[PDB]
Amino acid sequence: PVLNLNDPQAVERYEEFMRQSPYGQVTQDLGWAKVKNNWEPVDVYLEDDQGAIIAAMSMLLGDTPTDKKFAYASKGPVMDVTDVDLLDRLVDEAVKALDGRAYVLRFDPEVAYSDEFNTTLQDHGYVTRNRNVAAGMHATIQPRLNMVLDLTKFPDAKTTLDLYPSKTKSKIKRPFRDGVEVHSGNSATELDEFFKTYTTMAERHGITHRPIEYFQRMQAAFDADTMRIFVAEREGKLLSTGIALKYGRKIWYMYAGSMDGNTYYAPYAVQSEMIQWALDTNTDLYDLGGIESESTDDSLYVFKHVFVKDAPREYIGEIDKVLDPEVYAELV
Amino acid sequence: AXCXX
DNA sequence: GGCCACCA
Repeated sequence: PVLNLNDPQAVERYEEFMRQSPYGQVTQDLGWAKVKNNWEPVDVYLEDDQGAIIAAMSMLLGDTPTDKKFAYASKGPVMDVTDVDLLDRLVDEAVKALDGRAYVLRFDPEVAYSDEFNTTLQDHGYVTRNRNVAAGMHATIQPRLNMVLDLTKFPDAKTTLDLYPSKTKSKIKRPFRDGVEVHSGNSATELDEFFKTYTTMAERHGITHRPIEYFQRMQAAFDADTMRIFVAEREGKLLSTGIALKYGRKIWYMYAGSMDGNTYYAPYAVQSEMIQWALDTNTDLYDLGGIESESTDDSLYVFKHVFVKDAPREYIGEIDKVLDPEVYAELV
Repeated sequence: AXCXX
């Protein structure tokens, strides 16, 4: 069925499924459509023979240089996507809802790559983008290689240090021994601190940054038990920040910033406090996000490897249900 | 840019 | 990762 976004009870039932599913993702929450306010939401779901929702896909439709929209389900659908007979049924509902307006429906779920799964998807008519492509983080919209810490490997861990070898314990201890202190919250105060460090870091890298309203809509859509901004200071001086979202089975480190000059390893202190939040809440996974390669030349791998010693997770990548093949060929 | 998100 | 860097 298609979700009637003007039916509050129906939206609540949809949200309860997303928030309680082991496959839930913040980018599949209907709150992500409030963040992506320049995209159009279209959402679909399936029910089991007992009336319960068993699968859901939140799509956002974007503009292209053609007469067709781009339909994108970021880190969805919310289900076991290797259940491809069930996937086909859900995608069929999605295609009904899109009513011919999109040239493609793309979804990039956090499911492990495998050759058997890749072949199954292609056999069902999907076009996949994974090892067949790349350009690194630019080959796909979301990075396909991700540094994920499995906290279930440490059932008795009480503090962040309990997870790490001695060399890493020393790195984590360093900022706190040098006077760095971290607080956290989700008010306008922490947002302004984040945004100063975020724009400062963007200028230093000469790169574009998102407007503050992007994060203000996210603070409006997600309460402090879901969205938390961590702020590292030393002797009152702002040093670095990070934004983490707690949703489903993971806490995700999504955005960060750091000031110019000496920052006293404060980004390590942010990571430690974020991981401590995951331990305190019994969260299975802490996700530090994408890397370009398992390499010493990748500044993303080098930093994140301090906190993730296991292999990066490699996902199936982008799964494209092609609807207008002429436009698909032009744009992809 | 693209980390996406 | 090689006190050094990383620290989106």
